[PDB]
Amino acid sequence: LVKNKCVNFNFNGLTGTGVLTESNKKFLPFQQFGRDIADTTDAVRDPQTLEILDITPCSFGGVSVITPGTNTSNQVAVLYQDVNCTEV
Amino acid sequence: LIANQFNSAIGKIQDSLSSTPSALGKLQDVVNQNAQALNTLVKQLSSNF
Amino acid sequence: VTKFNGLTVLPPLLTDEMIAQY
Ligand SMILES: *[C@@H]1O[C@H](CO)[C@@H](O)[C@H](O)[C@H]1NC(C)=O
Ligand SMILES: *[C@@H]1O[C@H](CO)[C@@H](O)[C@H](O)[C@H]1NC(C)=O
Ligand SMILES: *[C@@H]1O[C@H](CO)[C@@H](O)[C@H](O)[C@H]1NC(C)=O
Ligand SMILES: *[C@@H]1O[C@H](CO)[C@@H](O)[C@H](O)[C@H]1NC(C)=O
Repeated sequence: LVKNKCVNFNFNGLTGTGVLTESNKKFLPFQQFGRDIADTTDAVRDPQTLEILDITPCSFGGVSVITPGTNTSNQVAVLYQDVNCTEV
Repeated sequence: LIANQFNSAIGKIQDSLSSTPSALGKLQDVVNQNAQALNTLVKQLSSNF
Repeated sequence: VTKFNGLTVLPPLLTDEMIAQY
């Protein structure tokens, strides 16, 4: 089991990819899948243990180049939108 | 008298905003419409087409 | 007043704090 790291997961056929963390939400004993309002997988119970694992999508976002005019300078700054830069 | 009427009017504005659930109807409708459009867009993935 | 499948919600440039300041 790998958690807090983006990984391709296949729990009996979820065949999805994302970042898995410990879940405080309490499933029902018969329930396995998890879903949000928009009907996308949001949590899966571990087929081996009682633990519930959230599924957050692998961090993505646009890359914006922050530059002054090329006449003024040639230095640029890069913005990774909505991304924690522990994982850039 | 004008000052008291002004203060009481603002107080009544505060109370009427607090009471009526649909006071901010326009803003709530804008938010609901945007969220509903996004929800429809995401739900459209489930369609076989 | 009161689903990440390629959707990004860009934050407003003026935060509510500076809108309140204006
Ligand atoms: C059940 O799964 C856990 C996973 O950590 C494993 O340690 C254990 O050996 C398995 N079997 C039993 C009987 O607990
Ligand atoms: C670069 O060009 C812009 C637009 O023509 C101008 O406003 C700016 O002053 C220029 N900078 C320099 C250092 O010439
Ligand atoms: C980025 O991750 C670190 C990990 O400790 C966390 O403390 C920080 O709040 C995160 N940043 C954002 C914007 O979520
Ligand atoms: C100003 O008048 C209002 C009445 O609407 C009152 O709520 C507030 O306490 C007053 N503030 C003062 C007297 O400093």
